[PDB]
Amino acid sequence: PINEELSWRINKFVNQLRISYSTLEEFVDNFVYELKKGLEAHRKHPNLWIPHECSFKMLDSCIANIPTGQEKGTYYAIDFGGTNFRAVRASLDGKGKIKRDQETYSLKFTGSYSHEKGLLDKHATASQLFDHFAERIKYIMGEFNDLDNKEVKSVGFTFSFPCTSPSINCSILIDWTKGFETGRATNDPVEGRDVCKLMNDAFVRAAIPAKVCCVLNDAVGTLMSCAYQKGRGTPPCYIGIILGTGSNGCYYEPEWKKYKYAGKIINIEFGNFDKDLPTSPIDLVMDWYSANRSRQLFEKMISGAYLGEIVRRFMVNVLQSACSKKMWISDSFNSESGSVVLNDTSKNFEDSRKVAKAAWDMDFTDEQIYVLRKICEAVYNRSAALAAGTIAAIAKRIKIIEHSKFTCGVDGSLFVKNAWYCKRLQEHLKVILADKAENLIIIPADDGSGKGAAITAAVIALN
Ligand SMILES: OC[C@H]1O[C@H](O)[C@H](O)[C@@H](O)[C@@H]1O
Repeated sequence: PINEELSWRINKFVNQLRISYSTLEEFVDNFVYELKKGLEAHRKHPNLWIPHECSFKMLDSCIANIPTGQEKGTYYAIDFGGTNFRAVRASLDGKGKIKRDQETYSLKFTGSYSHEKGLLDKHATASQLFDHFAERIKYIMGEFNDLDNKEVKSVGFTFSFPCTSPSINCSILIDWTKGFETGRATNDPVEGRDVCKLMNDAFVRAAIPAKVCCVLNDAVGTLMSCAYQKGRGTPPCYIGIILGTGSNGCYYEPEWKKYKYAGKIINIEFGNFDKDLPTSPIDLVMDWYSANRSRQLFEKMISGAYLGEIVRRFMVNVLQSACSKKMWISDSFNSESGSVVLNDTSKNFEDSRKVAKAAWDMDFTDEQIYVLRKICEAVYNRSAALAAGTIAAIAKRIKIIEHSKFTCGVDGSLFVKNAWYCKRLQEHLKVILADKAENLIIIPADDGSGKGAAITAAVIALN
């Protein structure tokens, strides 16, 4: 039970974050419309993204051979998913089974102090990033005695960024997202260059006996892994969703041949959606402070690289002068801390006080811990609601041609590391799909980004 001047603030600011069922429907409609415009735009100029024609990049994956579940072998993969970089080793057993061995390192915290924060810096060169990839592949390879010999090892590469892929072995970086600016201020950029080559050169510098044989977006990797692990009689995987540091999805487009595609699976790049976004003033501020102003706008509303900060800025606006100096500090509250508050089962809300004291140095009153709950609910629900609409809209585009039972695989910290979020996304998704809700099967695909690169390396072997 709370002061009235506070509650008026609570009611006002949560209302900027509400999403009614009618508007969410318009979203699904606007999304589906934007999808066809992307397909038609791709038919006209398949090699070029003309953004005024469509916010979606609708990029060809060059994948036409879906996994059969029988792909066999052991392959290395490198999973470049964003702020963290993860190197993997995976063996395939010939049935839908995967053993996986993984080592997650960080790009922000390289161990240097130049370049402000990270290998993301405009002043970091391209060569450093790809060398660091080879450096960690070297270490994982030496550990397994696979490295020392002189016969070349093939490697799958998931590059979680919008790329133009003229082939499965060719991928040109279009635009950095998720806060990266690597090479933009140097003579050695990543943007506009073949990432397959840049990596193969990183192998060459370190004498590593490896070669990248495929480059794929992390969303498509999730789909590939699901298809491989697809049980007999279990419907096929036609959608891959990543809901994590960034937010994006791939899907199976039946008209792939018609609209001049080489693969069947399209990387939508829906993070860059810009039509009728239900923005709040904090959303304008977040975009303004970004390194990619006016791009990835939808992602800046719903992605996990951004939820904690949205909560914080809303938090400051509601409690007003009761906030500690650290409450005003940018990026004091990450999205993981929001997961704790939403998924708190302690009695005295003990766990929720800890994240508040840990981030802000405030022994939260019972009043203020109530506020942190509601502000976390209002923000996170907006992400889940729009995310469900996104899935449904993708489902509607497929079902327009192909209506049946099929499954959609979901990956990323926001979905597998947050029970509350996973509940809301599925709840909203059940509402939008209406009667057909039973037709879409949501299945978690943990580490689909990393497995899928390896499975793709296998399918190349199979031809
Ligand atoms: O990390 C998941 C998503 O985040 C960003 O939007 C990337 O541009 C996109 O390629 C990726 O699929």
